[PDB]
Amino acid sequence: QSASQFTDPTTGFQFTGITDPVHDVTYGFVFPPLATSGAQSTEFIGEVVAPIASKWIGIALGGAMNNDLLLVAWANGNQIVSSTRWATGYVQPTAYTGTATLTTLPETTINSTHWKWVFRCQGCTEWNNGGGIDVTSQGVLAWAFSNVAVDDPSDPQSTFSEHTDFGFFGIDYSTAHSANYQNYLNGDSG
Amino acid sequence: QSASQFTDPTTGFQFTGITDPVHDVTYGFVFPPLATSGAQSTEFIGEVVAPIASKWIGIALGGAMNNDLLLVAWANGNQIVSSTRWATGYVQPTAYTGTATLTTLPETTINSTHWKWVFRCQGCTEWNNGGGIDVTSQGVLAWAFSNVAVDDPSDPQSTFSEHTDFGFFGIDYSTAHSANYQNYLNGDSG
Ligand code: HEM
Ligand code: HEM
Ligand SMILES: *[C@@H]1O[C@H](CO)[C@@H](O[C@@H]2O[C@H](CO)[C@@H](O[C@@H]3O[C@H](CO)[C@@H](O)[C@H](O)[C@@H]3O)[C@H](O)[C@H]2NC(C)=O)[C@H](O)[C@H]1NC(C)=O
Ligand SMILES: *[C@@H]1O[C@H](CO)[C@@H](O[C@@H]2O[C@H](CO)[C@@H](O[C@@H]3O[C@H](CO)[C@@H](O)[C@H](O)[C@@H]3O)[C@H](O)[C@H]2NC(C)=O)[C@H](O)[C@H]1NC(C)=O
Repeated sequence: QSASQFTDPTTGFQFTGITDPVHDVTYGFVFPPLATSGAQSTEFIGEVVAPIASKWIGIALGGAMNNDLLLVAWANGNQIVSSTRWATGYVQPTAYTGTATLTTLPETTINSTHWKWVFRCQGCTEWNNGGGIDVTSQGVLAWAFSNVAVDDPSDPQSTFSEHTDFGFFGIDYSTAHSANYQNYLNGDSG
Repeated sequence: QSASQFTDPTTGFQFTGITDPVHDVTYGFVFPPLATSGAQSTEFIGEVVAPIASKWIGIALGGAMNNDLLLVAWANGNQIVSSTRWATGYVQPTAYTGTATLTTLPETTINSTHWKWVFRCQGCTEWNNGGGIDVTSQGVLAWAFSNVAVDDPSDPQSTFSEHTDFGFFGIDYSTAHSANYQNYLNGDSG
């Protein structure tokens, strides 16, 4: 599949991403402006908009299960529970030990039909194994879905069973940056 | 997703198609030589290679559930049961009302881990509503998966419940034609 540009109609945040038509989950990503001098930013903002039947969602930021930073999240009542994880060998991903801070942003909304997780991921483009993503280039992201609850919903490091579905999409990171990024951080669409 | 060319590692048949990594089902298509002085053939040869947990598989020849020719198949014991179907509004597809002949080819196998349906589909590129596919250009195919048995597996027109997954892939039909098509019909890889 291929990502495209879209706007969140309630927040006005502009993302790059996709909606999976099977589970009707939307994945969106937006990056701070590219730099002219120096290193690129290592953070981005993302969103997951999922029907409540979605019991947990994962994002594989290198587009594969193993050897890349994983984001996992689920609704626990009126709360989003989330973590950064890492996997080797196709087994239960465990707590990431690198430098990454996953922040739930105030736009996050949970209602009777959907959970909408809006997050900031600082340090998430470069991982402690030396890999990461090139925000000037084209790459692949992947998502993982389950309709079965995690083993302990109040624990961010809960174990859980393998996803019931997973999928991929191409993304042109060079067109995924926004001049309004800082405004998103202040809760402004611009 | 995107189709590519591949070779059946048992028969040597060359197909165009994909392997869905989630359910590990391979979908393959091959067409007769392109004509330039006549209208195109309306038939093709296809294959479904599916792990036994796949209780039914559908192929949507126009890339969508409704108003296009669908192919549905499942293993019942040591035999493949299959049908041509049609749907008008996201409900149980029923028997196609046009002229189309689905023939199981002898390369078809069923064993303990997989069922492999190799078939001939005559009258399958042009449909009795005036629609169809253009085998000289680019199009989209779709598939449907379920891991729940059909209601009555010995009946080709059995009802069943909605797929648990579905997906799409782009296919360049202009690249999917083969000089070996007639050989395939005779059971030869050529
Ligand atoms: C105990 C939990 C998990 C188990 C046992 C597990 C197991 C597996 C297995 C066996 C596969 C191969 C499937 C195939 O190709 O047929 C796979 C694929 C994959 N998994 Fe998981 N998984 C789990 C959690 C996760 C998480 C939480 C994520 C993302 C945050 C994820 C992302 C993926 C992706 C993207 C693939 C396909 C690409 C690749 O093969 O790496 N998995 N997983
Ligand atoms: C009793 C059986 C079936 C029911 C109730 C049914 C129902 C549905 C529904 C409700 C959707 C929309 C899902 C969404 O977008 O969230 C859908 C999509 C789809 N269905 Fe089915 N389905 C069934 C059988 C089949 C079969 C046999 C095929 C293929 C031979 C098929 C192919 C598709 C495809 C490819 C899509 C996605 C594209 C589209 O929206 O047209 N369906 N189906
Ligand atoms: C729970 O939250 C979800 C996600 O925010 C709500 O679905 C979203 O509802 C908005 C309506 O504010 C939809 O936005 C668009 O609104 C315009 C109105 O001009 C309309 O023209 C568009 O067709 C579209 O509806 C948005 O599409 C929709 N998103 C999804 C994924 O369904 C949902 O309504 C909330 N549920 C409750 C009970 O409040
Ligand atoms: C049950 O049916 C399945 C599906 O046809 C069989 O799996 C397939 O078996 C072939 C034969 O060994 C596999 O071989 C491949 O062979 C080529 C030819 O040299 C080789 O280059 C490839 O690297 C590969 O090893 C084929 O991959 C495999 N396909 C799938 C989807 O599993 C299975 O062997 C059958 N079981 C029995 C007991 O007959």
